[PDB]
Amino acid sequence: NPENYHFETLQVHAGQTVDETGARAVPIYQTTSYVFKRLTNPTTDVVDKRVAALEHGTAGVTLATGSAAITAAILNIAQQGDEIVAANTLYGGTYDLFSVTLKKLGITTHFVDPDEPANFETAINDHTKALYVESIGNPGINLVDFEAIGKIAHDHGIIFIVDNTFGTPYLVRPLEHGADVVVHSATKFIGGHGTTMGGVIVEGGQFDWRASGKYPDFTTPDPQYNGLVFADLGGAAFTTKVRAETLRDTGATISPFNSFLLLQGLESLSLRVERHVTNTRKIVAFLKAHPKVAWINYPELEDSPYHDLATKYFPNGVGSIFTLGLTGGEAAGKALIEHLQLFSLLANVADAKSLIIHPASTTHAQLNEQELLAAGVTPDLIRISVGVENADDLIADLDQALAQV
Amino acid sequence: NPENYHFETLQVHAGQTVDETGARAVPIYQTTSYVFKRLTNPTTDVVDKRVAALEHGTAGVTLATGSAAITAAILNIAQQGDEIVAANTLYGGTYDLFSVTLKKLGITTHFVDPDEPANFETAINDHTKALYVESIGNPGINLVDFEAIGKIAHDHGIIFIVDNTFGTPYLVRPLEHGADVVVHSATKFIGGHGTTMGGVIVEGGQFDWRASGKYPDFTTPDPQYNGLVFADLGGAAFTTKVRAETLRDTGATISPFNSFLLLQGLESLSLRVERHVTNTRKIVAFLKAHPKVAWINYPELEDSPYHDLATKYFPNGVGSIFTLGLTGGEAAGKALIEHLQLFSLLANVADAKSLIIHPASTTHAQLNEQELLAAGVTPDLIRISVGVENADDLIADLDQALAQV
Amino acid sequence: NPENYHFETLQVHAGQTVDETGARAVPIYQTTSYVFKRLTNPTTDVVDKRVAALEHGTAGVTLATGSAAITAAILNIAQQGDEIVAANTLYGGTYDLFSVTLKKLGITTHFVDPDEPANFETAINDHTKALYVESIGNPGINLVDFEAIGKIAHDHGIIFIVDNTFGTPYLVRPLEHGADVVVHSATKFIGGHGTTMGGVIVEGGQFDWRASGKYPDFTTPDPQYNGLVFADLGGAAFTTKVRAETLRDTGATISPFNSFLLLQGLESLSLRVERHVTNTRKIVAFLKAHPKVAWINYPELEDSPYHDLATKYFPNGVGSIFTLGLTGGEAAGKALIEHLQLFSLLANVADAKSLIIHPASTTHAQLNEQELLAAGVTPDLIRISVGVENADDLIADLDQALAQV
Amino acid sequence: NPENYHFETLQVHAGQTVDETGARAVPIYQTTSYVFKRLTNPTTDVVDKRVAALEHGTAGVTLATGSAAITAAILNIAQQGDEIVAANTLYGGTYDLFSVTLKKLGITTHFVDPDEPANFETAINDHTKALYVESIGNPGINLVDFEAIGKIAHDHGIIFIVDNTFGTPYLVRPLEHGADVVVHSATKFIGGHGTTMGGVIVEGGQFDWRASGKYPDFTTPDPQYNGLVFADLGGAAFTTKVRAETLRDTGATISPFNSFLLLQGLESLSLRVERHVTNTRKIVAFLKAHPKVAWINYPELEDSPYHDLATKYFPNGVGSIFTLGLTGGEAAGKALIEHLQLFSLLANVADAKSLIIHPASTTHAQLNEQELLAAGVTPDLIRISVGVENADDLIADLDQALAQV
Ligand code: PRO
Ligand code: PRO
Repeated sequence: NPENYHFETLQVHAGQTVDETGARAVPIYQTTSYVFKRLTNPTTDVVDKRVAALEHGTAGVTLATGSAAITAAILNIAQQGDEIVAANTLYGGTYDLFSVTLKKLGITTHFVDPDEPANFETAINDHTKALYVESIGNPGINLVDFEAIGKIAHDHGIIFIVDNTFGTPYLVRPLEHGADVVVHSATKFIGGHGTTMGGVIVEGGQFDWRASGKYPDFTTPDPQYNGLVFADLGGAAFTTKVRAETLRDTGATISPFNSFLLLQGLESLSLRVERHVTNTRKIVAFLKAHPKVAWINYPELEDSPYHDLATKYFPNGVGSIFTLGLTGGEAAGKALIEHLQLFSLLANVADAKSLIIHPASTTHAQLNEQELLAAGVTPDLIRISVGVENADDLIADLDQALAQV
Repeated sequence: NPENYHFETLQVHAGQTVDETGARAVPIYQTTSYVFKRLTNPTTDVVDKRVAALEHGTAGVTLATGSAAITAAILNIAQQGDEIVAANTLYGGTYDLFSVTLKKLGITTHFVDPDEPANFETAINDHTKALYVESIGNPGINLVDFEAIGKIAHDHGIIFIVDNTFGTPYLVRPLEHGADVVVHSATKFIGGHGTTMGGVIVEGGQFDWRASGKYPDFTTPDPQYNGLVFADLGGAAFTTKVRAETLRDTGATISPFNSFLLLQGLESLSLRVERHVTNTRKIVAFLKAHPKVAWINYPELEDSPYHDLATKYFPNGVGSIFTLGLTGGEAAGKALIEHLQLFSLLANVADAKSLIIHPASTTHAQLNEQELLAAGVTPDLIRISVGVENADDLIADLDQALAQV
Repeated sequence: NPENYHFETLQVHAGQTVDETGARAVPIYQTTSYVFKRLTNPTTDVVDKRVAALEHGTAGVTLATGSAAITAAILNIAQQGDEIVAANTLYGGTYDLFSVTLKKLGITTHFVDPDEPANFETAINDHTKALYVESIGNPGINLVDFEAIGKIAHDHGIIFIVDNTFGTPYLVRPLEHGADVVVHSATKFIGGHGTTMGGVIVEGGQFDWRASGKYPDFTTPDPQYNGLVFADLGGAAFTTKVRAETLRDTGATISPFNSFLLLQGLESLSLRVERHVTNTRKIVAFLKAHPKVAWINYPELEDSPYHDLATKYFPNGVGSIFTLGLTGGEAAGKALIEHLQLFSLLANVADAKSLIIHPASTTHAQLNEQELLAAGVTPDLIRISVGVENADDLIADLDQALAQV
Repeated sequence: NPENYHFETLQVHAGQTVDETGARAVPIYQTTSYVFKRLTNPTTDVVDKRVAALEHGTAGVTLATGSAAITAAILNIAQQGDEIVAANTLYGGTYDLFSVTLKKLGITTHFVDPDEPANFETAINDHTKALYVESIGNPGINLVDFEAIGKIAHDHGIIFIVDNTFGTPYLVRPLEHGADVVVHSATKFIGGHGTTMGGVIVEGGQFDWRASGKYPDFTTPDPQYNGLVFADLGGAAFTTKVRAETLRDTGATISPFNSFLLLQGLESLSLRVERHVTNTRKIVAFLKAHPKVAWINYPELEDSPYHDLATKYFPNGVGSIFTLGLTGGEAAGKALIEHLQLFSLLANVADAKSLIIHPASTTHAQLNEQELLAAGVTPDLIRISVGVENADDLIADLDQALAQV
């Protein structure tokens, strides 16, 4: 950011240049190949650089989905015999990736209670290659002490990876709080409209591969690449290795059309996030005062166990996804869904449309109470993802539905 | 809007249904035909209904461009021998349409000073079929008294057409202040990112064709449509006639791809417009106080000749396009452009990126001072279209550029 | 075409160049504007040039639809008080355009029996600005003597316009047989898959505007174009005027997305048309010999009134759209449709999927018998559009359906 | 294929249904989620079913790229400690995948000479989970005895996987000749125009998982899917497991937009492949008679050792990619490229445009001659990918270039 632009200017402009035609919008390079006079796609290139700029990182790379970005970030530093230490409050898709697919390939993940950063240090051994957390947990809506976990990682010479999907770089930039790599499911807030899948890896460029000694593939001349040393790429070491290795081999590439649509959502990102957050604050204030609401999980509430972490790390708010339970338990939460007119029942989050789900009667309908709890779910649990509709319309819809339960 | 929803809910939801797949986003029906078991495209149909709902109209129809939407609106009610009374401050593209293309076809337009609504009535005769104005003039940034012009039209049994491109329905809804038809170049604020062309016509549904008697094509059964009387369609009479006649015959149809991108922009429309407006207020306040600014045309300024109209009709602000002139006149305006690094030099408006133009040295570089004046431009005139970048960055760009002129 | 490339090379390469990125595919320039340093979109520009090259023309211009292309081609040379002489066997949409929309605007069209070229001559007067035909008429599937009609137009110093939608430039190039302008509904064969609307105008560059004297708007310097004389643009005179005038004013622009899809179809154009034709020859042969078929209109049949025109102008065949009647009349035609499993019932032509329609029981169902024959339709008439499925499969579908009729 | 359609009918129709709107083309479901009343995309679903039908398989699944399709097919049946026996004449990208990314994850691949099928049996042990070949090798253009290799695989209770990218289902259907799984880079011929990446996996439904014993993950109830036994899904077992496991976890999903473009290329697939082949036959015949051509690898040549495999398995030809060497060696090859006007210099294959590359002076320019020989490349080797331009134009281009060499 040589120009010292603010967030809103970067989300509209960063990474974008004007080609020979003068086209003011980024052209969609729906091409597979380039005539020899490029390894990367000129549309996706803008996404790489823009998301990196917004996270105050040094370089980025974009993939088909959040899952593919997380997969590539782990495979970039971990192989058979290596280990990861991860928060045990992970999104279900990431937990399945860690506990099934990657485990089958010789990578062991230890899951720890992230409420105490020392739980990470306990699980580190000579095989650990990264610590892994999410900025805002799902479905616990729990926060973590980025700086304390990053210090533990760095004292042991290993990198700290944060999935910032729920936060977006507008609410928190984990690279400035101890993380070395940030990943996103751009499918959520970055795209903004429930249309387009994508994933992004951003590196921060402040991790000394050579001082660490635990990443020899970064410090050793790779004859596959004419003796290139990835650590000599500085702030592009991690993402160039992804590009040159895991992405080259396994091909979870994003379509240029999808990149185009992510660029459009990036140009309005903070405007939408601000309204997501203000809508959520109003909705949470209404629900917390409602006599039929038994509990709410939103870390910005003064009595939340995560309130101090919210004050420290989330000065613009803690996003627009939260959970709650009604005094009528599982039956009331089921009945609430049925009477809502504006909230859509589905399993996704971070649409411009408000969404709601009662996992115990839908996505987790096969599980008993103990199995539900193992997945961080209770029979009364309801998750809400607040959209950018008019907040008074959303509150009236919740108000009338609560009157039915 | 039976449930009585606010603007922001409508921009996210209006016109959109969930089909048999449950898909939460509107599919892109890139199809030319439909198996006989519909007449309209299901993607574009959402645009039709959403923009109509936002203008508090009864029905809408979408076309390839604002130019096409304006052309179809006029041809819907005017043929050889008919007349139109329009403001003489019209956008140049619309002026060329009226004074060249439609004049060749036997439609005569009278251009009157819109500052006094009585000038419209002076030009009305027995062949007049509509009055036509823009919500906010280009490049005069001039306002007009909607309700006074509408009463003149309706006292003479003719409809009032308003191009609301520069306002959007978030800043003014002309159908609530005497207009019968609103047209948009959706290319501008509705799309929001300078990627996608489209035009929209919305009707208000409160014009009595039969009582007027001046539109026999709306009141007479047509054997082409098997005895249909367009006036019997009530709030869909005007747009159905466009669909059934001018659009069917002349084919300025929008791509379903473009409609999909317009829907995306609609879902963030008020969020963007609000930021356009707050950015513009800040920039205008900074320019009003700058020693090298000689004048500024922005109707919200208390000393503007249009300030009363702004307070009457524009309670949320008067948009993000304005003009100014510098103390160094033509040469200073010519020099300012070369020194700006964030604003983009081009002839468009209403992008997410901030734009500027000094017409006398670019688009109008070939005209002498008299020819310039005939086009609404002076040698010193600069036009700015404010984007949604951070306002401090934009003000800093202007400040460092003004320092060099 | 300086290096004298053949049709198949041009459909893959013509108009396409490699930009600074080396992208081998044409990027999609989904942009509304260009930094001032442009009305021509770089994606659509390739369509312009490629279709013009395939028709052996000098310049092209692309619009939203075939209807828009036809409208602009007529408005480009005809205004109020002017006249057109057209075949009375026109596509229905074109008939409606000429007889309703353009008539309302002072352009009079006389419809003459095109079977006799002198019928065009006898309708010419001092107001006539063009002769207009289609290469293959619909629903009659009738051919016309291009060179005879073209000589007539030129002896009177007016242009000859041919709608070559049904032919494509692969089967006939009317600009080589007396036409001055060719228009296409690119929606049909050029796109090839029933997904994408567009229209194209191609000029031949062999008409002497000055020697004619009947087109002063082409030869007088125009002050709103800095004294430009359109005739001085040579083989780009007609399409530049459309671009600078009718298209500029009325805005029937094509989306860059649609242009990109038309380029894809063009790259397979002759391969698909060849198979359309061979499939149709096989199917017509089967139906002509079938005891339940009463008559078939396909001009390549030796007993057709049009066979001589087919041999002269259509050495590669006469397309894939034909009509037929069954011995069981209307009832048998409608039962045929009911029993078919592979043909799709709809009103379109030139999909990759085979299509069929019985107009008297659908698109013309509320019309008596004098009604229909005025529209070239009889109660028994069936129209088939042959796709590129396997010919044996289509014949087996026809055979099993006919067995039940 | 319940009604026994031929290839050309399937490539137009298979997998496609008409929804409630009647839309004749497949809508683009650019959506991330679906309201609960899955997440299989309805656009991509048509690709899955169409490619499976064309390969005469029972089920398919589509991924972001061919690389991702191959990755998922291997991970579907191999984990840490497992082994693959592949031909040593692999596409370079696939060699890198097996030899780098997968080897790091505990999957060992043995590479054997595929000219002798016994070489596959030699390398089989109790860790082997599949045999892997390409239908037409690169860059040797070598063929393999599908039935012989398939018998070895099944004698050992393991599956046989064939990458049919170079063949397409039009030229050979390995599932009918002993293969159990066919993968495609749909980026190449299926897309057809160098615009759109994709990969597809098709299973044949004939492999008895329970009888084999070597795939316990297919026969054991999976608690992650409520006791599902994947083998119980019959001819959907392999691809459902990919969908539910590897693709779920690692997320190399295809964009609905890319699926839409693949559908369009499928509707013309056999038409393009036929022209690719006939062009290549003409070009190879010309090159083989040319005095400056020292050697040509094309399996259909009468002196090719692969001629009998071409006759047995490729009745419609052996594709449009081949290699040759010139009498002037490396310097002559380099010069040929510089003088060609129609062939595009780049590293890809199977565009509609003809493509050419001389690896020794471009992609592998940094390798010495014995590094070259490791990759099956000689200093004189040229690879040509023949497009669908006019064959005489292409022959003329080759002739004038050779004359300067
Ligand atoms: O403003 C927005 O958020 C949308 C995103 C896609 C195009 N415009
Ligand atoms: O026919 C074809 O090959 C192309 C593929 C994309 C659209 N049409």
